[PDB]
Amino acid sequence: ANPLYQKHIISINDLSRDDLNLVLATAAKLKANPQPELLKHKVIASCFFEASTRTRLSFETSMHRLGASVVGFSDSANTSLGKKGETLADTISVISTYVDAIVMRHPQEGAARLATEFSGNVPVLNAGDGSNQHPTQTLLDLFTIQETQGRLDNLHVAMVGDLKYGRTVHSLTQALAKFDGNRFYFIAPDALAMPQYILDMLDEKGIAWSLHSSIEEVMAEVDILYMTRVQKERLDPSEYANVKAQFVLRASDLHNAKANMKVLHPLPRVDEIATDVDKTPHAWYFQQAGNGIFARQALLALVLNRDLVL
Amino acid sequence: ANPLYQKHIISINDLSRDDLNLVLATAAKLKANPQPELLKHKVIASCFFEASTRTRLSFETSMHRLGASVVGFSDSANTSLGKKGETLADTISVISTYVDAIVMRHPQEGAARLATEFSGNVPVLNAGDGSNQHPTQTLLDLFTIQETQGRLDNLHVAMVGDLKYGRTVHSLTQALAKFDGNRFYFIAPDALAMPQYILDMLDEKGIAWSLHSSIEEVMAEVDILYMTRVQKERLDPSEYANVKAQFVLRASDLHNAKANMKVLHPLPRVDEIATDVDKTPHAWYFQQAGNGIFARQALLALVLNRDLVL
Amino acid sequence: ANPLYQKHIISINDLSRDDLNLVLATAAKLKANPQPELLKHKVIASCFFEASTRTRLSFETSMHRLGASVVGFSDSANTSLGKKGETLADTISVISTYVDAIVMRHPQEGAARLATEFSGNVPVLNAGDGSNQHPTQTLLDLFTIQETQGRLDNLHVAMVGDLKYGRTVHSLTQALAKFDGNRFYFIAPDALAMPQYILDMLDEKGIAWSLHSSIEEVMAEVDILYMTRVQKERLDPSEYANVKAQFVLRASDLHNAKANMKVLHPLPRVDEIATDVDKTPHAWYFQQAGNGIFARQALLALVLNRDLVL
Amino acid sequence: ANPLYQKHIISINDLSRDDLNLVLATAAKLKANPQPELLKHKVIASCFFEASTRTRLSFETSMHRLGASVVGFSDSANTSLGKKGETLADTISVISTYVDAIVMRHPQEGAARLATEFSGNVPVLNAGDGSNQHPTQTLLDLFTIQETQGRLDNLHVAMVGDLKYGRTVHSLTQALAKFDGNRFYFIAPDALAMPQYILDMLDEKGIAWSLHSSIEEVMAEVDILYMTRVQKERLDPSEYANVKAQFVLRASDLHNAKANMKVLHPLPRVDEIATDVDKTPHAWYFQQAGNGIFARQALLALVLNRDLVL
Amino acid sequence: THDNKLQVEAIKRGTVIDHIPAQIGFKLLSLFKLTETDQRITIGLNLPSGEMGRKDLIKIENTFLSEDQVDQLALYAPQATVNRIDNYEVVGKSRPSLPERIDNVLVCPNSNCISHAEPVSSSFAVRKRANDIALKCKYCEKEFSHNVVLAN
Amino acid sequence: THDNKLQVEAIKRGTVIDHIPAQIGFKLLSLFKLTETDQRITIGLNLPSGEMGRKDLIKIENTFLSEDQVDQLALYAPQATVNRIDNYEVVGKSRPSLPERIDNVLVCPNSNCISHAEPVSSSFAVRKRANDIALKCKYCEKEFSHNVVLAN
Ligand SMILES: Nc1ccn([C@@H]2O[C@H](COP(=O)(O)OP(=O)(O)OP(=O)(O)O)[C@@H](O)[C@H]2O)c(=O)n1
Ligand SMILES: Nc1ccn([C@@H]2O[C@H](COP(=O)(O)OP(=O)(O)OP(=O)(O)O)[C@@H](O)[C@H]2O)c(=O)n1
Ligand SMILES: O=C(CP(=O)(O)O)Nc1cccc(NC(=O)CP(=O)(O)O)c1
Ligand SMILES: O=C(CP(=O)(O)O)Nc1cccc(NC(=O)CP(=O)(O)O)c1
Ligand SMILES: O=C(CP(=O)(O)O)Nc1cccc(NC(=O)CP(=O)(O)O)c1
Ligand SMILES: O=C(CP(=O)(O)O)Nc1cccc(NC(=O)CP(=O)(O)O)c1
Ligand SMILES: [Zn+2]
Ligand SMILES: [Zn+2]
Repeated sequence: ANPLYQKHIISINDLSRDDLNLVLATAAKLKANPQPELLKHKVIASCFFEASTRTRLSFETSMHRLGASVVGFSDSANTSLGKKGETLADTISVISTYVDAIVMRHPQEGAARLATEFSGNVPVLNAGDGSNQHPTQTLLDLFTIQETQGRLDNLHVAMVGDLKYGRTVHSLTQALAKFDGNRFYFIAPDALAMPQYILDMLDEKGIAWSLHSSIEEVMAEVDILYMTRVQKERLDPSEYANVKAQFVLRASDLHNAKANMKVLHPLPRVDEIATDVDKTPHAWYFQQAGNGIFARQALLALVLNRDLVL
Repeated sequence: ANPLYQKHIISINDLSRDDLNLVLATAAKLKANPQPELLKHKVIASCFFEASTRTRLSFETSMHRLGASVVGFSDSANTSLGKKGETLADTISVISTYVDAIVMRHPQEGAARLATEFSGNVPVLNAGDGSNQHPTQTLLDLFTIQETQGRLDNLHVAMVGDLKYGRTVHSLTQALAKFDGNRFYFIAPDALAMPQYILDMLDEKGIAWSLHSSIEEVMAEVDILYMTRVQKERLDPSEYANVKAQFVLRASDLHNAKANMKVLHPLPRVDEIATDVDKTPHAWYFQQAGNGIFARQALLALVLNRDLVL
Repeated sequence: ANPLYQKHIISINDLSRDDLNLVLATAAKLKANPQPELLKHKVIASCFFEASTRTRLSFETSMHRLGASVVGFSDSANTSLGKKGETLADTISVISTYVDAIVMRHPQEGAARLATEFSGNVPVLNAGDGSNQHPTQTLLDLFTIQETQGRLDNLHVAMVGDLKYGRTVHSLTQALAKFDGNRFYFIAPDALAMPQYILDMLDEKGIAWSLHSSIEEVMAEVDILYMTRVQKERLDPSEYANVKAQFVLRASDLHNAKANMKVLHPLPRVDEIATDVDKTPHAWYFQQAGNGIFARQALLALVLNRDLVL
Repeated sequence: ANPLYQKHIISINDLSRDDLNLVLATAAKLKANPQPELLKHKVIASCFFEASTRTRLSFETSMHRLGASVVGFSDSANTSLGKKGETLADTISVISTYVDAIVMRHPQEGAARLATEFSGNVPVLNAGDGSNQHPTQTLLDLFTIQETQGRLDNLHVAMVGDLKYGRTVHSLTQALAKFDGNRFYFIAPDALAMPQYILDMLDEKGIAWSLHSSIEEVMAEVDILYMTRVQKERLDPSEYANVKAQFVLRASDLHNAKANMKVLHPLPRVDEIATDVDKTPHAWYFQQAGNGIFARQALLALVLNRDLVL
Repeated sequence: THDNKLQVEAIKRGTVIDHIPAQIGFKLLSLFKLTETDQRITIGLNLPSGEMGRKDLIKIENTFLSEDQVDQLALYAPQATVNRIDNYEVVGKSRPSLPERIDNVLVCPNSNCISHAEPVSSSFAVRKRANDIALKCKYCEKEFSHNVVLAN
Repeated sequence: THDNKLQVEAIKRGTVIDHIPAQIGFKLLSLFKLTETDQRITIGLNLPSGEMGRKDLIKIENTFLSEDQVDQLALYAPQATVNRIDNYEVVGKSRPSLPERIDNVLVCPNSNCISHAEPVSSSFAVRKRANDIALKCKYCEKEFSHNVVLAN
């Protein structure tokens, strides 16, 4: 069996550099050579206790691209699993008697790991648990970076937006800090600055990082410009208006950008990336989203197929 | 490749007489000789930004009758695709990196054509866009007419109901005006009369049409009696009560009807067609609805299978 | 005891020309000579089964200007004083044992008429019953007209907008037809034309009326231009777009208006009257609303006091 | 005629030190010598476009304590007196023709300022406009401070909690900066620090202020400890957990408090002040709320009466 | 002509949109972004005209307008004359002819049209009727009078 | 404008806004609705200049600007020269002093400001700072850098 066969995928802190490389390697193969029957006869539960159309459709499409059948639910208005008030423990206990793997998104931090303790032989893949983890997004981000940059080591990486609350950037930062020589640029209004614990983690691992207030301060030397959505309720409307330009990108801001530079954004953009950026060779967010399919296939493949044929 | 391979199906005005005949021909073949594996390994998105159980189940069933896998959503409470406020453009941009064809219903006129400009190589089939188009309904109506009447030319066609707002009747009228010698009877309260632009279109194409206030005025000579649902909010309750008999059909109204005459209604009926009509050989609305499957299969078949084996 | 003492105020059809004048004559008196303790000790119910902020605040203010106390509810209700099924009859039988008069607004036609059959000795004032009557809105309209024109006879009256569904334009026309020599001009698209039954009543009384397509056609002859809101929630967005742009009033349209001409609107005006009209001397919709307080005070005082020495 | 006669009460910035004293001096008079018929015959509108139970009941009680009638609405509204689009301007143009003064609370900044531009001769009292002003909450605060300390000069004032978003702490600071020799202590985590613009205004006026991490640091010197509620609906649950536990007041923290020290809180207090504080002599938040009636009565009487003989 | 009482000068090459109705020169400058160039431009508004009283006139220097581009002015300035000036010589008195299609500058009167808060360019199919031009939206597929489309 | 021979001529009575930065002329015509008149206007866009290299020039006959209407051009063309003119002589000449209040043209960057959906015109209190102008909205009472207010 491969390293990830029958394992739970809860956090990016539980995955090693080899594990990631393994997922991307597999992703590449599946992207290149499709295995439409690989998980034929498997039934996967798509459990969205928290609605999320783009992640659920991405995941479910990955499921069908491998041949597996799907059962599930979205936005559980009330409980879900014989609606009422039963525990998440009981819900997973039951659903794990029906399926071969559970993919779940939940509004409470910890939900995916708790499910792990009740699922038995059934693996659970965390599609998002409150402001904690979102491993499949990081895997797709990592895949996109490595494919367009040729590597995950010695990269100049800029992260713009709500560095404070966005779980994706925390997650991506830690994953990249498992690789050697990456250089970080954190552009955010101080009210949404990258947490002190992410900076410590990088200090210890001896990683270079700097704070900037504008994209143009470092535009000329970044390989990946990773933008995030700044939650608008986080801020006061006037406050949000006064810092808004700090984290918005236009086509003209890309004048001195490196040819190799790609712009990623987990979506939705709309308030951060202007549409005139879409037509430039740097825009790579929709391509990035497409790569969630290969990363998600790789993951289900690895976890559910003992002997992976590639 | 067939004429409709990889094409978008947005409006009935983009389809030619040959195109329609092609769909019905294909529909007939599929109805006669099922191809359960024809779209095996294809993943289709069933995107109902506007909920519609009967059209979505009809479409999705058509999808599975061909062997394709399905992903999708209904009644998008908020946005849909990482719920928030992103554009429909962005939503389609992403979903088109996941699927082989997008079937969508939307409350805004134009939605299906806009999606066309962002879907790339992915075809989109319009399952309904506000009060504009509904091509798959017309195709099923056309199929039902041709199968029970043996032809689409030289027919006596009656349209009753809300001729003003119902997109189905406008659409069906135009499709039939692509065929020679059809005769129309428009029975509607003047407050819901068939638009002046549909009458002009018919004047130019030199087509015979007349206005009637009662079904019995022409019952004796119609081949197809196409009933529509009169929206009740459109009218004042008392107003609706005073015109209500104009557009309701009972078994007794069929005394002098031609043997060949069939009654169609896109559904739901309930306020227009009495249940004593169901047991007569003229009732054909449930059969008509069944034909949405063959028409929808034909369509997905043609659009997604370059070399159609029949 | 005055002619209106202890009488219900349900319909404009039940009020004579003399009744109308009495009300307007008392409203002018109270406007000039306030009697803040006239209804001191009286408790009135403000029952808005159908939420209605402007009307309710107007009515309640009138109540207080005469010194009465108020109890009531505005609901947008969930069977208020019903509990899944209590009849309007029983809720009035209860409330009429509490208060001295009932002011009510309801979504169903006839509601106020039904209440008078269960309120015993308590007068019922109709604040609107579905698409039927709104007698007090017509009294304040007539008062505004009499006060600015000095008469309700021999006027040139143009009514613009949605004449088909507007219950206030129907009552105003009926009320004005109780006086002599008035001439009406109706400006509406065909879909919202003033109903034939209204036209039949005028023809039948020797009252001249005409249909015109724009305000410019009547402007020079009009004394009162009554704008009504388009029940847009009834039309297709496209449809409401074409008609809207036509029957909108701009200040420049008033270039040739007579010096006594007044623009009235039961409100809300939103798309019908441009804000630059507000500054012209013809703008009189806010003044009309303010007159609802004197029209309503008059009505209350006449119904609750045998004789008023004003 | 008093300086505040017929003036709008929109912003603390518009009120002078003398205006402040006048209001507090009248509030002390009315508190001691009630004038229950002073506003007899006046009708006031209680317009809470934004629901606000405590404030509205406080204001409405003040209205009745002076003998005025009240009409209004508290909504949590669905465009109250708008109908999908009527402007706040028009709803004020209507209401100002009904009442003698308008008391309003609204979710958007500037709303009350806009109203004064459409209410003609009717005074507008702002009961809160988004994150901008809440002048009457500051008047009652200042009254509570003056009454318990005997002055608004030379005070030691600590403000604890969410200083960044609290509009009441911003107004209280501004108001107190109109007096001499006050010293401020700000206790807040960094994410909720008192804004730089407030600190700039104080620096610019020679007013000393300091930042401290706990209440124990200032306790012995504080005359007024003003607690504010944490806008927790803004922070991550974890984040709100860490900060909460710090800036919570327990009775034991008051061991070294001065005899005149008073604990104030605009309320609701829930997680900020432990119930064992309520029994101490320093607990004065309920008393402060009760003082909102005298602050608000004063304000109403001054605006509606040329001269008060109290 | 009216170009030499006081000199608004005559240009060498470029175009000279002449005979623009009063209060339309500015619209053209806006709707079609004519000032977003570095070329020397000279405009005259409310200049006198013998056949209409007043008129407007735009002079974009050494910049020419295609056959279609000139037809794009027809909805705003129909009885207007464009001039394909070549070295001081008026060489080509073109004229706005109604186009089949009108892109980008119009707005779909239909509030429910998908086109409104989306990153697409408006597009209308043009046609004369009773002679008032019916404009048909590419997206909406609804048809309105040029006076409803143009109102806003 | 420092140049002669091939340009736009002088007028008798009216105002002439000179030394307008390139690409700011059209913006001034829009923002302040200057073409919204019957009087005769003449505009020169991207005119060669001795001092500024290039600039825009606006001439409005029979129209005059108060010193305050002049100051409103301060946030756009601060180095501009407004010329008062009667009987072909420059009767008066003034330059934009930044005003203490700016109405109608700016918009409260605050999306929750009441000014937006409402029939009111914007209004900001102006006050200078070391590196910018601070704009305070009459309604929201929020203050923003002129760089935020002016930007899109
Ligand atoms: N080198 C040139 C030549 C002509 N024009 C302008 O082209 C327009 C038309 O000139 P022309 O057709 O030669 O004579 P008109 O009498 O103006 O034509 P019409 O009667 O149609 O107005 C005028 O504004 C003229 O100033 C120009 O600006 N530069
Ligand atoms: N009757 C007039 C007089 C002058 N002007 C224009 O208005 C400005 C007047 O400039 P002038 O009085 O000659 O002084 P300058 O040499 O231009 O120096 P400055 O621009 O600093 O005033 C120039 O653009 C001139 O062409 C005009 O349009 N009509
Ligand atoms: O593309 C996605 C997944 P989806 O929107 O659920 O389909 N992004 C995503 C999903 C879930 C959580 C987050 N959290 C973030 O902090 C990223 P962002 O703020 O840019 O959406 C981001
Ligand atoms: O059978 C259908 C499709 P469904 O109800 O969505 O499954 N009819 C349908 C669907 C969508 C729009 C319309 N529009 C019409 O005008 C037909 P009708 O008024 O009879 O429902 C009609
Ligand atoms: O939404 C309102 C205010 P409400 O009466 O307080 O509910 N409508 C209202 C108020 C007062 C009078 C009228 N008159 C009308 O004719 C209503 P419409 O013109 O919408 O049929 C309508
Ligand atoms: O929920 C309430 C009661 P409401 O005013 O009646 O809506 N809040 C309230 C009431 C009275 C005063 C204040 N003062 C504040 O500063 C509100 P916050 O501290 O939440 O910003 C806040
Ligand atoms: Zn459209
Ligand atoms: Zn503002």
